[PDB]
Amino acid sequence: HPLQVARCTKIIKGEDAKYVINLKQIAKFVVGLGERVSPTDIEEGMRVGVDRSKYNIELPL
Amino acid sequence: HEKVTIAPLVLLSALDHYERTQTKENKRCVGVILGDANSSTIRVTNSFALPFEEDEKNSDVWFLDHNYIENMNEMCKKINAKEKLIGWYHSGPKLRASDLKINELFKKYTQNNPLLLIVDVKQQGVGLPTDAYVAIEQEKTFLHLPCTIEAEEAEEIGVEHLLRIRLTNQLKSLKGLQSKLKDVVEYLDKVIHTILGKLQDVFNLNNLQKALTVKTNDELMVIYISNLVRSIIAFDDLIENKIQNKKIQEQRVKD
Amino acid sequence: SATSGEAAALGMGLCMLGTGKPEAIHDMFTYSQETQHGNITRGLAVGLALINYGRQELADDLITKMLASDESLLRYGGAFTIALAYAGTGNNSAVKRLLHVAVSDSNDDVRRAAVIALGFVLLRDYTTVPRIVQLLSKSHNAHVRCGTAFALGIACA
Amino acid sequence: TKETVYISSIALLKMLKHGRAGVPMEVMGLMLGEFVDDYTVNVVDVFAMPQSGTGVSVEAVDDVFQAKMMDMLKQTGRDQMVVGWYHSHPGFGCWLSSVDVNTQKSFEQLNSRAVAVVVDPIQSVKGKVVIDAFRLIDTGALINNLEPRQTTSNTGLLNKANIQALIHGLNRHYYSLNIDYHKTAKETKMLMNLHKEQWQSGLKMYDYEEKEESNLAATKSMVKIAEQYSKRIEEEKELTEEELKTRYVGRQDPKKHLSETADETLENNIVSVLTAGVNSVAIK
Repeated sequence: HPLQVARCTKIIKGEDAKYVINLKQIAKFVVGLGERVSPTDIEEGMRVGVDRSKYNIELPL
Repeated sequence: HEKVTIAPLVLLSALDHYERTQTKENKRCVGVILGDANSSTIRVTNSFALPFEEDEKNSDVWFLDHNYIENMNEMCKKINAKEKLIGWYHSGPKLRASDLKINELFKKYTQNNPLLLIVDVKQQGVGLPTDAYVAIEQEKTFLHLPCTIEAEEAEEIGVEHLLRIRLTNQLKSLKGLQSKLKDVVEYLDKVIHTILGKLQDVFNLNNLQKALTVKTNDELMVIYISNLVRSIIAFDDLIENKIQNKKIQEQRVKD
Repeated sequence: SATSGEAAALGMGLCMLGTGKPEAIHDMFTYSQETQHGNITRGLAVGLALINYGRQELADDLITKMLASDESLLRYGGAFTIALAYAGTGNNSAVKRLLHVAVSDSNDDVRRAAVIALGFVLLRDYTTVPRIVQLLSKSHNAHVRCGTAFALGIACA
Repeated sequence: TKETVYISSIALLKMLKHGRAGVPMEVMGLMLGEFVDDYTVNVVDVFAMPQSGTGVSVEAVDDVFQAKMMDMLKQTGRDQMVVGWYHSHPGFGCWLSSVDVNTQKSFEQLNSRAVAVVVDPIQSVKGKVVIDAFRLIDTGALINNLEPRQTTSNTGLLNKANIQALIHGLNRHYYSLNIDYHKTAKETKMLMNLHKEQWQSGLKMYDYEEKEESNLAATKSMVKIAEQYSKRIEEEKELTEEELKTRYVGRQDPKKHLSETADETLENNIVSVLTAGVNSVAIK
């Protein structure tokens, strides 16, 4: 299922299990602290993505 | 010098602990002010009470827990980081001998000069229901700093929503000489000059204005010149409205 | 009690109608300032208004205590105390007191309850009723027009 | 009747102080006191909680920090019953807090009459002091007293109410908040005399005397310009109208410029008289 835009809207949790990587020019974010791999759902599932800009350590999805 | 700025949040908070604890005249509620004493402007953004017990039989007997002092100051840091220990406040109309012995307690954890505050629930006479004083030694020497009240934008406006000159100025000015006269007579019989020397400095400084009396009347006439011109402008509208009122009456007769 | 206790204050005032007794005046008034409840005070305020009927100047002792209190709940029912005692033959000083409360006080419910009490005094002569509420019929506050509608309809019904 | 929240003097000021840090950030607190339905509703003391990494959720409140603080409520006379949990949020059109969902549903289990308070403006401050809340209903809460009849409920003309993002549901069921205030005789005596404009008080004579007199020389020159532009407007007003009819879309022409020549004149003369009486008052 191709998805060319991976972004959330006003999602803040905690510290850990926050993520919300935004590819849009406004409010970009990155996730550090080692490697984190999830089988299906990383944070919100669904729109989780990377596309053209690789953000840090997350390959798998 | 320095000035004490008491926010309305602090003044109203100290009045709440008095009624809820059912404090009578035999007890005085003690509390801790929080703010920044570093600059010349001392602002208190937070206040809280403490389990204080007063004993009138012995002025050297007071119950204060230092554990609640350090814990509450540490737990309230999460709200604002600008809140530190600048001093403490207590209740009661007067300063007794028990207040002098408790001044050296908070001085251990206080860097700058601590600040003392007296909250009066009755507010009997003149203004300033809350008086601020500084504790410093060379013998304890207390100085009264100017007491002002300034709050944030939403705090000052919020007071106006909850509440939705010349004669008063002359009454308090006359009582200033009556209260000063009683302080001199009582001090005269108490000794039988240092305290009266400070009052003589203010009392001494058409007596001295005789040289400026001639120039004062000339300036008062110029002020009346502007008032006379503005009065004529208000008089022209009265004749203009009188003619305008007839135009309405002329329409009522024809119609 | 917030339900049955309110009817107790209103139920006693119905048996106390007429001249009444001075003992029930101080007991019902002191209990209002002792225990603080809105419906109980309104039950006492209406109750203290019912216990005084046709007393006129004889009820001025209780009326003064209601006007001196800053509580809006006591001043809400204070107009009905003047209305019932001064009902029928009116007094120039009593009417002046009812008109003075609706001016100085900023409470919308008290200004409304003050002008409604004017109808009970004017029940005999209804010619001056529409003339008093005519000036109050135009105002910036919405609650000013509220009380003038019923007070005009009490006598003219 | 329903429960009409009465905000005390300290209850309103602490809510603005707890949410003082940041526009986007958020805090919480606990309302206290004891009250009975059909009138009495009161909040005695309020206190905040530290901001966690989860924002506002069921895990936001710290029972360890709450239990350690609760023991301090008893010795100070501050101990009361918890009537609810007040929060602070930047606010949205509907559901002002997107991270707050499962809190109130866990709060209604302990007490169904408990509410939650949030400060709406948060930099939007106006001076009507519009504050928002939420309370869940779901099944039940009916077969009881009259909730809507209290204050200006039974509404829905067009869609317009409050923020107008709500209509019927609001958050849930249209709890219909009612915000009033009640104070004792001592608290009302304070803010009346204390709060006016600023503090010169207790003596008005010499405080503003030197400040106003020093600028009186410049004030005399500035009030002259205001009169210069006064008659110039009235001169051109009657010069261009030979008709005395309306083609001029002038529906009220005169009263605007007449008040500008009156109210301004009425403002400038009274400040040069009433202040002049106390500007000397020297006698001996």
